[PDB]
Amino acid sequence: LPYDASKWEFPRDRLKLGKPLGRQVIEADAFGIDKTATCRTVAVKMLTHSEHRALMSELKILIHIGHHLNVVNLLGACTKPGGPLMVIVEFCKFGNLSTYLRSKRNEFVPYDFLTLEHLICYSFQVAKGMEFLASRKCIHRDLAARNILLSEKNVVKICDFPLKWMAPETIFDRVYTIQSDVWSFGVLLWEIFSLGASPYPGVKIDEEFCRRLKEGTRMRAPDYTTPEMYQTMLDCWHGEPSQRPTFSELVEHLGNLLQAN
Ligand SMILES: CCS(=O)(=O)c1ccc(OC)c(Nc2ncc(-c3cccc(-c4ccccn4)c3)o2)c1
Repeated sequence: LPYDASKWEFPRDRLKLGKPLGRQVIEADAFGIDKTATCRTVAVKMLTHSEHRALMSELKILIHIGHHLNVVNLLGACTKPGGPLMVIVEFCKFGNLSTYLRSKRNEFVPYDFLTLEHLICYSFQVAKGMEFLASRKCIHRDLAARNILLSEKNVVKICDFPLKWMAPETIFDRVYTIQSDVWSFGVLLWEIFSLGASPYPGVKIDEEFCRRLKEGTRMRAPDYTTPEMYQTMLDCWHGEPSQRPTFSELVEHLGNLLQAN
């Protein structure tokens, strides 16, 4: 796929590497990455042919997908010979949503505390992010609170780059579709309104779990849910993928719940 260096290429000498974020992804300070005379903290993914290929692929897909507030956006890349391949994306200061919500378990009240407004807001933003990804004809496949990051001003962003999150048709037919992401989104909702719990608490994930799931067994309401939010989870977990809401419908609906809240 093409790479427009004019548009995306960023000088390696304007990146100052910092602390690692994981397995390599590092914090860095980038000067002028948005064309203003500012220093900004960014996240850098860096590096076999196989692996060079995988990272370039990721870069070209981020370019193909393009920009939305509720995804972790591409900012630039260092691809020119004479240094490591580096893919530069937005840095999300508060880390992943699951770990963050767990840390606020004692700092939550329904109405620096989290509130229902915050949880419904995060839910709404992820749905908008997914509506966007669907319109670019993407499928996420691993839509989970650990893959949502929290940035400043309560902006949440989907990482675009586990049987407990999988739709029944995905387990039983290896099917990943956008409607199977809607199922996962329901599990993500549960994660939000449990403030970062693991889904299916105490339940062993075996052939019996899968059986009960195909049969219609579902998680009970999590501790901090509204009844409207639990109903939405049940809707996302419809056994017939075509009877699940679409992401556009979830955006409209969560927007109404948010606006009403
Ligand atoms: C790396 C684990 S994390 O996603 O929870 C995380 C932890 C701390 C963070 O900041 C203090 C962030 N912030 C962040 N901004 C961007 C990214 C990012 C971008 C691409 C890949 C990864 C990554 C690296 C290793 C494992 C999972 N994701 C993170 O992480 C994320």
